[PDB]
Amino acid sequence: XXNXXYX
Ligand SMILES: *[C@@H]1O[C@H](CO)[C@@H](O)[C@H](O)[C@H]1O[C@H]1C[C@](C)(N)[C@H](O)[C@H](C)O1
Ligand SMILES: [Cl-]
Repeated sequence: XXNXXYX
């Protein structure tokens, strides 16, 4: 991924 979250 690379982005983060949290969803
Ligand atoms: C998400 O990124 C932050 C900042 O770099 C780290 O401090 C954190 O430890 C990291 O969270 C981990 C734990 C989690 C949420 N279970 C996932 O595995 C993520 C990808 O990594
Ligand atoms: Cl991500």
